[PDB]
Amino acid sequence: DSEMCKDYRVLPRIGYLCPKDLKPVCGDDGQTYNNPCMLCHENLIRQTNTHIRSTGKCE
Repeated sequence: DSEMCKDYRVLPRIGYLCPKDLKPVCGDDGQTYNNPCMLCHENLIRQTNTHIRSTGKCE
């Protein structure tokens, strides 16, 4: 969850760092992010501090 973004960093050459395990998470904003770390990634561009609503893709 954003709790991981509480202390993360992203540069032009480093970019974002996420695991290779694909884990579908649900977004509390009514959205879904394939990989969990990819959630903070889409949050880095939106900058809305989205958190995981539930494990797995939203249903």
